Amino acid sequence: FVKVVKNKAYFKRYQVKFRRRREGKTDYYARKRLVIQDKNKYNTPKYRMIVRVTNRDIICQIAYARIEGDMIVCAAYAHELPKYGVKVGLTNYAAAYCTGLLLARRLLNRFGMDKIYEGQVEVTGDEYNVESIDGQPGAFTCYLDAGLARTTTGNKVFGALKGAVDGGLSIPHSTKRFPGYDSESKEFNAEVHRKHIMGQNVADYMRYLMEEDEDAYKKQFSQYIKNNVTPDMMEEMYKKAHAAIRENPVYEKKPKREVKKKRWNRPKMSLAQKKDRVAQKKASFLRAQERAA
Amino acid sequence: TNTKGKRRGTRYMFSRPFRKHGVVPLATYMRIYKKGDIVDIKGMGTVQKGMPHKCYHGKTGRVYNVTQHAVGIVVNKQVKGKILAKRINVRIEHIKHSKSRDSFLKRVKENDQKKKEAKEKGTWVQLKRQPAPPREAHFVRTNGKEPELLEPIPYEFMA
RNA sequence: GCUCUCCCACCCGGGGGGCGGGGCGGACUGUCCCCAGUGCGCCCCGGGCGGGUCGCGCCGUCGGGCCCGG
RNA sequence: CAGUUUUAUCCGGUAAAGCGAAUGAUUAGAGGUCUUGGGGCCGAAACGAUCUCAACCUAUUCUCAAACUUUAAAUGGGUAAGAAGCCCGGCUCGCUGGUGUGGAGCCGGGCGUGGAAUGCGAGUGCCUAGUGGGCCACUUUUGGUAAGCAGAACUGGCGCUGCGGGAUGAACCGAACGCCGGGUUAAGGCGCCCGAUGCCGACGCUCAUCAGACCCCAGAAAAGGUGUUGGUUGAUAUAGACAGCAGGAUGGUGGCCAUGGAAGUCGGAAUCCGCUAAGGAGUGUGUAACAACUCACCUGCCGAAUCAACUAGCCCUGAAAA
RNA sequence: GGGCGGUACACCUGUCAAACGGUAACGCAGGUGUCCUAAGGCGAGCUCAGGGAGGACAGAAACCUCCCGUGGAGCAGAAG
RNA sequence: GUUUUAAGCAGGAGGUGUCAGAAAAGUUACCACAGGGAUAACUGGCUUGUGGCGGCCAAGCGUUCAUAGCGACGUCGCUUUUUGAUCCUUCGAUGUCGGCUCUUCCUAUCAUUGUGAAGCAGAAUUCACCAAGCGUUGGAUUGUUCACCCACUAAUAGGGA
RNA sequence: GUCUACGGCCAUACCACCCUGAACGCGCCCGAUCUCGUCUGAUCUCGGAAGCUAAGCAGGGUCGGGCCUGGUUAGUACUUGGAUGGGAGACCGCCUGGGAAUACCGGGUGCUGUAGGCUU
RNA sequence: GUCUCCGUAGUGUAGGGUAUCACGUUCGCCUAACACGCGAAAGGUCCUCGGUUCGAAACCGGGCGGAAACACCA
Ligand SMILES: CN(CC[C@H](N)CC(=O)N[C@H]1C=C[C@H](n2ccc(N)nc2=O)O[C@@H]1C(=O)O)C(=N)N
Ligand SMILES: [Mg+2]
Ligand SMILES: [Mg+2]
Ligand SMILES: [Mg+2]
Ligand SMILES: [Mg+2]
Ligand SMILES: [Mg+2]
Ligand SMILES: [Mg+2]
Ligand SMILES: [Mg+2]
Ligand SMILES: [Mg+2]
Ligand SMILES: [Mg+2]
Ligand SMILES: [Mg+2]
Ligand SMILES: [Mg+2]
Ligand SMILES: [Mg+2]
Ligand SMILES: [Mg+2]
Ligand SMILES: [Mg+2]
Ligand SMILES: [Mg+2]
Ligand SMILES: [Mg+2]
Ligand SMILES: [Mg+2]
Ligand SMILES: [Mg+2]
Ligand SMILES: [Mg+2]
Ligand SMILES: [Mg+2]
Ligand SMILES: [Mg+2]
Ligand SMILES: [Mg+2]
Repeated sequence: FVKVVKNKAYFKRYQVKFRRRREGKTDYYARKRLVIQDKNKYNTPKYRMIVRVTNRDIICQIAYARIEGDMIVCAAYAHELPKYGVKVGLTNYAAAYCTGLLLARRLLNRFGMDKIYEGQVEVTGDEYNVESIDGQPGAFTCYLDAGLARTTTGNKVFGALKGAVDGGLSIPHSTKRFPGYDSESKEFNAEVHRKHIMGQNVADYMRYLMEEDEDAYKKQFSQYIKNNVTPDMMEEMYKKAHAAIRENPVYEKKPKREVKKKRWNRPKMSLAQKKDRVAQKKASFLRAQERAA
Repeated sequence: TNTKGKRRGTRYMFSRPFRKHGVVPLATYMRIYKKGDIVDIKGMGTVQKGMPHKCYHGKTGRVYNVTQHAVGIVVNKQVKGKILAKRINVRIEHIKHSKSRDSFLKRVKENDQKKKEAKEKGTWVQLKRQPAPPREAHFVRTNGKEPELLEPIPYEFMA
């Protein structure tokens, strides 16, 4: 026989936390550093670069911050890839670098800095910190904002980082957590990173799964083989991402057929019905009471 | 002979209001503060860096300086008879705007609206604020019944 | 415009009721339901309350307009 | 410009209040399973059963707080109330930057119904005497049993200053001063000292063998009284009631078991209804007991009362100095 | 009154303080003349006291596991 | 003019706890001067806790019976003959303990005068009222105020100026 | 009507028990070659897609607690100024003006100022 | 004038998980009986109530009792 600890005097002295911490999507101690602008700047916005990982999808957005809630300028989803010809393994490191490139030259095709500030065309793996150009309008910068994903050594977020940088954005970084870093002697290779970019570690399953057993090649490759993709088609697309289909970056949001405006959620039971229910229950309990006994 | 510490007699003053503890909300910071604006000062116990001395909690002044994380400010104080004009350097948490100037900046505009209009009309529209005058003679209609006679209650010991 | 009580009807003049009554859609809960209670949307009719404003005629000033005007 | 007010605005944790809200203190019962024990208790054992005292849980209840608080006044503390403002062009920048972005500073032009109320001439700049032993009251307040004691906050006074009144008086109440005529008043006062009621003054309470008589102030109580004047609640009024010049109270029994002898007149669970305007095994005297008597409760003759309780007003006791 | 006895002789924390600030007495309850290469400076990761239900020797209290768990723990010392 | 040394300018350290910072143990009854009622020892003042005195209430004691006489736990007052508290007046001086002698005064009355109640039969004794005109002693020991003891007596009551 | 990043004091948004959930979505779920880590491939990291409505999810429900606002308590408590107003004193009345808080009884249970994809 | 110890079988008395000595005193051991010497008894509100505790008499006060102390300088 113990004391109930959720009393009235537990609910009176109980200040709730913030809504995004109750729904645990965020961090305010990691935001307060990233989002404020120094007061001698006077309404000069501070661009951050959101990267979100979902279990079937990748999201890459750009946004500064205001008092009315932080405001998007340019979004880049990862299921707009099968326009271009990558249909399977939609969320690997390769599409994490392809999306950050689609974001990069989307923004450059919304500001008017396409031909200037190209970035990298080839795919090598080394540092390409993009320097600004004298006389011309200056470079573009945006600070990263990963969030709640431990940035250890080999994350898919950084592939989107290397994509937007090689696209032309000027993001500060250092090659210490990229696939190819030796944690005992501190050097860095490029080809291990380019073996990890194009899809060769994904490919090697065309042996360890194609030889040793054949039953598991159909237990977990059931959409490559349905879309008729062999393990040698690890191929370039980036000239298609570069050329001209950011004149529809937004895909031209599709028109909206007129909806019936029908409802799928039962509305709130009113007052003058909740005052009527307990008269039914009191008369039913008294007419099923006095009759019986 | 009391002491002369930094935070004498501030048990209830730097304390947080009831059920408002915790994290400083993020629309306190990203508001903009120019030079010339009028600012009241309220202390706070969370961020200990850059507190004001306890004798400014409530005063109101204007800005002369803006820094990386702080603004300078000019206030007035009364020391043993005279009045000193002194200046401090306060971090952002301990600071709000004052809305005292705003109903004047709403009445400068309303007056210049009431002046640009109807001047070309040759009209003479009243501009000065005039205090609440003595109220007008007015009729009271008692349709039908009579006023209700009151009665002072006889005493009884309530307790 | 909003819509309580004199009173109105379901029910025993009153309480309960009221904004009532009529037609249609959908939703609702205890009871076997009938029930009836509610209740939103759409439409019609009845009923009083509440002043604004537009207006009317009549009564009401040892009234007001150089104490209007002939 | 202001020892002030109004209209807008923020700040504060005091008096009050509150424990069915936290932090601490605390009284009494109520339902439960034992959550555990010390003993009854049947028991070769029990939370089996136990009286439970008891703590334990839940809803309730009695009181509290300078170093405890959810709420939260009154007075009170800063700011703002237009030309030192607004609004249009434009320039420079080596800091800030996606973008002449972002700011700041500059040359120019345009706009006066003076933008709440009331009152008043203001601004700065030199040299410098005296002082640094302080006191009282209204409220607010800490130590102390208390002090014409000690110690702080707000305003005002004596000190520095007299004048009419308080019989007299450094501070209280009126009022602040050049020398003088006339008038009127303030706090106070008008039987005489002593200017003024030598009013046909108005309405009532009060008798002391210690009456009593005007802010600070010079003295006094708890409790008492059929001394009196008002008041309050119910219970007896042509319901002869409320005192008494009044007609009388026991045939069963002479109670039961009782006192040696007691019949009511002595002891005991008891205490009734039966012609009963009247039961009491007597309120009582008497007698060795009764006999003989009266009475609680009841029956005769006349023209308006009782019980407590406010100390409710004055008066008295309470109340002893050189 | 001096003396013997104390430190109100430099500092800080609550209270007296009369709701800004300031404010006294040999007025209260208390403490200091230091300690630390980490108990300083960054970053990742975790969440405490107490309470329940269980589990070999295990008991009032060793360790493990599950649930509730707005600070009831801790932050070198006095207290906020 | 050259080399050694010293003096120079700048920054830390060597400490003053009476902590805005002197280098410092006692006594005078053989004592001296400058001053103070801003500051003690007497009296007097305002106060009355302690001391002394008197009330109300009524559980019990009292062979029985609360209140003839007494009164528990509780509570309201006066007195300045005890000690304390304070520091207002006097330190260019108010002559400071006791006793002898000598007048007067108060009453909270020990005895005497006149009267009430008793657990008052008489004799004795306790209790209270009006009441201070009249009395209230002789001696041993101690510096004594205070105490203690022997006798007588009507009684050997208490104090102020 | 949903996903991403938010705003304000962050409760009208919390907690407890129930229930229905169309399509796109979010998620539990399938696994351990790839220098990601652990005593442990559960957590963290990666490569995935056969299969399905409990899910801080989403919406409604409780004569719910809790919270948010309104009446009562109350012109009560308190209080700035003043009086030769009582009273032995304690403290209480008056004029002048300001003026609260619980218990108790009622109503509400997320707006979304928000930008990008989406019941379309 | 009040602060410092400490109270415990009949006597006096040793000391966070039991109430302990020495003597007082009943029965039993060696002996030739005697003394000395020895072993088992009774004996406890560890001053009277409330809290710390899983368990306190030894921890905490409030309190009643006794004893031993102190009051200096006209
Ligand atoms: C010091 N003496 C005393 C004689 C002095 N010279 C003079 C004298 O009378 N002195 C004494 C006088 C007063 C002083 N005293 C006494 C009590 C008191 N409460 N306060 C004082 O000041 O005490 C002194 C004391 O004797 O010691 C001797 N050498 N005897
Ligand atoms: Mg208080
Ligand atoms: Mg004095
Ligand atoms: Mg004084
Ligand atoms: Mg004067
Ligand atoms: Mg003067
Ligand atoms: Mg006089
Ligand atoms: Mg006055
Ligand atoms: Mg006179
Ligand atoms: Mg104040
Ligand atoms: Mg530490
Ligand atoms: Mg000598
Ligand atoms: Mg000599
Ligand atoms: Mg003196
Ligand atoms: Mg004297
Ligand atoms: Mg006394
Ligand atoms: Mg008797
Ligand atoms: Mg003299
Ligand atoms: Mg002389
Ligand atoms: Mg007498
Ligand atoms: Mg929605
Ligand atoms: Mg369909
Ligand atoms: Mg509720």
